[PDB]
Amino acid sequence: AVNVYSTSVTSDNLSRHDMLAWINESLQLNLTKIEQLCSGAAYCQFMDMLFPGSIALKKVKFQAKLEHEYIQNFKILQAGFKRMGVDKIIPVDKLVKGKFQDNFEFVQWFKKFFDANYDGKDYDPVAAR
Amino acid sequence: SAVNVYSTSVTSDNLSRHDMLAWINESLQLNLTKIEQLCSGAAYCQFMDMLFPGSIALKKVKFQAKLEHEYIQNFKILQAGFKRMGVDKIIPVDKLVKGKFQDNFEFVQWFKKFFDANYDGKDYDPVAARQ
Repeated sequence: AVNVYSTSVTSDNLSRHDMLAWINESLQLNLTKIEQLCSGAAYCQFMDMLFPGSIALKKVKFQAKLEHEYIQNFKILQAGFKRMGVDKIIPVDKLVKGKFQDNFEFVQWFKKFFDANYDGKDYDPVAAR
Repeated sequence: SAVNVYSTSVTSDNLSRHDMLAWINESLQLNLTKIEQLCSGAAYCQFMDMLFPGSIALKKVKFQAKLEHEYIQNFKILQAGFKRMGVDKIIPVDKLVKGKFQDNFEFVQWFKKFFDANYDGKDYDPVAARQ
């Protein structure tokens, strides 16, 4: 993977509205709040899109409702990060609590990471699920 | 009294977000970068002062508002202006002050149409007004 740091030159940050548009349009989802990224499932799917085979897709819990399930999804994501040489520590313990500030900070970074690595490949996120 | 604007009124075309910010910024001499920043209610209050001088308690508007409760105070000033001028529009204050884009964009589209139906072309110095 191409790593993204606080010192990297990136595009402007997105509003919460435009960030949710990116997630929902790219993955054919229906999130209404950034806090919902606490489940880790969308991140797992974006890793599948970026680097097919990096993520254990069959193990991701796409309808997770409980914190321990969120943690399972994030452990899948961490394993994908390790596989791809991603030098970002994921603050899993914080994210899964569903607080806006922590989740918004991480998604801003993740979108920059995504944009640095996406090759434009076609992807059917419904078919993938 | 104000000319009211409804979904059935014939109006100008809607503006893009960038064109809407340019209107607010140029007219009030502000530097907003996002539609969501209209959550503070201050720009709407000043527009009412421009449209109908004396309609708004201008001295009570919080132009440097940073916290939600101050946003609500500005919107209550606006609601009082609307009542004074016979404006029939319900302001969705709770939705606006949270900075939600869709709600703020929908409201400002209406507000610009309302403004254009009512503006008489008077001179207005928005900086001098805020001082």
